Amino acid sequence: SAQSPLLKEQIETIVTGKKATVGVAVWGPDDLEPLLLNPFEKFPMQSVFKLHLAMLVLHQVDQGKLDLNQSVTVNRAAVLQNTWSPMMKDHQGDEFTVAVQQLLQYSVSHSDNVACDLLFELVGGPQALHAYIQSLGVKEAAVVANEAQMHADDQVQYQNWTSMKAAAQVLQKFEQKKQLSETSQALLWKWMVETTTGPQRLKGLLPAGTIVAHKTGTSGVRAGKTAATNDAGVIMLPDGRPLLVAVFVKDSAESERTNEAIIAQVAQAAYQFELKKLS
Ligand SMILES: *C(=O)N1C[C@H](NOS(=O)(=O)O)CC[C@H]1C(N)=O
Repeated sequence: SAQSPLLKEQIETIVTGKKATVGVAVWGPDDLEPLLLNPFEKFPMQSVFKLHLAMLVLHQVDQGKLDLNQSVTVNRAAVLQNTWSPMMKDHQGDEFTVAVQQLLQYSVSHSDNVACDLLFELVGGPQALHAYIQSLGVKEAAVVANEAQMHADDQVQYQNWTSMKAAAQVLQKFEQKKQLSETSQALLWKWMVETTTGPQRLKGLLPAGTIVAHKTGTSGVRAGKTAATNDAGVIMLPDGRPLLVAVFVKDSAESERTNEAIIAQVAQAAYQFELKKLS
């Protein structure tokens, strides 16, 4: 039993009248196709594309071009300034090197902007990641900018975009374990499960302790609007099977609490739809 009528209707009451454009992808483990909402919109990804980036970094690790214990120079003055980076507060000193593995964990789990931009340097920039996304057979998405360019120009975020179909496909290609070695896959799943970002988004209305591998993303506000409040992830159902849910709240005039509640409510509806199929 795939996407069926009261699921699409619960989603209907969650977004109708909200001053935002809400992208939705729901792919339960018995669905041939994802349920999509606003499938024709281009949703700015913000931090969500650190998942795509990590998959490319770990695929180049799997191909030997890089190594997880390979060191990278982090210079406090050289890197992207005045930005979100737990790495530049965790580590003291004017210059230090960290392993690619810690760059990955910082970018994926802590959504770190400096670590993310250093991984862009090692793989060949946004154009490397744009080619990789296409190489997975995902067409309706684009990546042209890094974190530094997005911080420099707030309109540039709209060109690092994905469609809801493309959001489902990357979540599926991550979840299905076929794009990466077993060691690389297992690190990415760990980083996506162990994040403490966005607790009120996909995890917000799920029972405590529900395993959710997910990547958040959020823009800043401008003139009382938030261009993007996103969360994309894999919910582990009680039988161990995956439920893929992505929600992208675009150009919202609602409060942050409402934007996250929208994400949470969709994830809950998809979740409870799957729970009644079992015990
Ligand atoms: C990611 O979108 N960002 C990095 C950082 N983490 O926020 S997140 O949990 O929504 O991913 C702060 C905001 C944002 C950015 N400006 O880069």
